Amino acid sequence: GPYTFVQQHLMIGTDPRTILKDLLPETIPPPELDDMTLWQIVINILSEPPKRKKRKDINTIEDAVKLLQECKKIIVLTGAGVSVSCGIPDFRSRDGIYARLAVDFPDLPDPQAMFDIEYFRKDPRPFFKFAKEIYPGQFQPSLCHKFIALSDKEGKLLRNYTQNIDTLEQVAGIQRIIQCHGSFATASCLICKYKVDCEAVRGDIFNQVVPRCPRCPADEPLAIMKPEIVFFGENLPEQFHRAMKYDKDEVDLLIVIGSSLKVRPVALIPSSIPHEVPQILINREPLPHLHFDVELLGDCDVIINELCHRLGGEYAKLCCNGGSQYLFLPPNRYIFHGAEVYSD
Amino acid sequence: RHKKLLF
Ligand SMILES: NC(=O)c1ccc[n+]([C@@H]2C[C@H](COP(=O)(O)OP(=O)(O)OC[C@H]3O[C@@H](n4cnc5c(N)ncnc54)[C@H](O)[C@@H]3O)[C@@H](O)[C@H]2O)c1
Ligand SMILES: C[C@H]1CN(C)c2ccc(-c3cccc(C(F)(F)F)c3)nc2N1C(=O)Nc1cccc(-c2cnco2)c1
Ligand SMILES: [Zn+2]
Repeated sequence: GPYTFVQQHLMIGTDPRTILKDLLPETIPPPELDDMTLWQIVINILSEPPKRKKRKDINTIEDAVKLLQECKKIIVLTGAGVSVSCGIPDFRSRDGIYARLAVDFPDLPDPQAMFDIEYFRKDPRPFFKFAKEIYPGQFQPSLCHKFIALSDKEGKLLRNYTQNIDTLEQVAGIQRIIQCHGSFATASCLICKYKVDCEAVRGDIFNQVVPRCPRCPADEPLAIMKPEIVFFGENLPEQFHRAMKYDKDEVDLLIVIGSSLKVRPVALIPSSIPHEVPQILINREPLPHLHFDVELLGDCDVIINELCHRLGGEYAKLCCNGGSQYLFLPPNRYIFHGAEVYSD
Repeated sequence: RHKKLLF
């Protein structure tokens, strides 16, 4: 380890600048820096994991349509952005569900607390208020969903990893799907593990009644029916790990659509595949913590619409109907309608 | 293990 390396040098009295002189061969560190600070610099450099770097030979949207044409075995990684046009609000964007939950739930600190098992046991109401709004059986899938669906029908889709729990890909026709965070397909008692299908609890959910276990004693408060939604701290489904094992050496193109990639281990997928594999981002905001080759920024629907028209054939039969307005920032970044980075 | 974590 790098850490051990520095420890041993500390036992000897080594000057960190001696190690940094050839670890940073062209850079001398500012005079007013602590010795230990310098040693920490050494640790970070030595223990920096090999990262994928942006491919210099892939930049343009024309390059993107080229990849879409010639690639079989595509991985598409979707997030909440892909469903906001369907009528399902974001976490990241302006006026999410949290703005309305914080109104009469003062104890709810963040959107992520809805998927916190401890908070859930304390008060499951905010979760089930969310569940009613997002519950399957009420929304039509977007152009993106249809796009991914067509890719699968054409045999080009290796897999669609989704973080979404709206289960809209079932409607769209995306069969090669992995629901990385589970769904509302079943619900189970926290206490006795009594399992039940999605329908059994739906009634209670739309009546704003917390679905309770009918087998456990009625006085037992934690006897709640929780849908198989993966909560934080919990394990991702077996399918996820099994699929990534096969897919990591099969993929020849990665597309990320409508996600901020802030949740692991799904956010590690761009880091888990071969460095030469091209990576395209389709998203309202850029993601500086990753190195995408082509950055298409805006509403994923209007971008996908543009991509489909350029692809012709079956793809052009999907979209709403010339090109689409964008600001191009060389070498690889495009700003379409709807692009925004929200803050206040 | 890779557990669902906010990073
Ligand atoms: N429908 C859903 O399944 C759903 C809905 C709301 C929240 N969530 C949770 C969100 C979280 C997963 O993180 P993530 O999926 O990245 O959600 P997020 O809220 O962290 O990120 C959404 C990303 O998509 C971007 N975006 C929003 N609208 C568009 C658009 N129209 N076109 C292109 N990009 C857009 C947005 O800028 C952001 O970068 C999980 O905890 C989910 O359970 C899921
Ligand atoms: C200790 C951390 C946070 N602290 C302790 C720092 C405080 C100051 C600096 C720093 C400031 C100005 C100049 C330099 C310079 F490295 F000398 F150029 C370093 N760097 C770091 N740190 C760094 O990690 N700096 C650093 C500097 C250069 C390269 C790397 C690095 C980390 N992984 C690959 O390269 C990391
Ligand atoms: Zn029970």
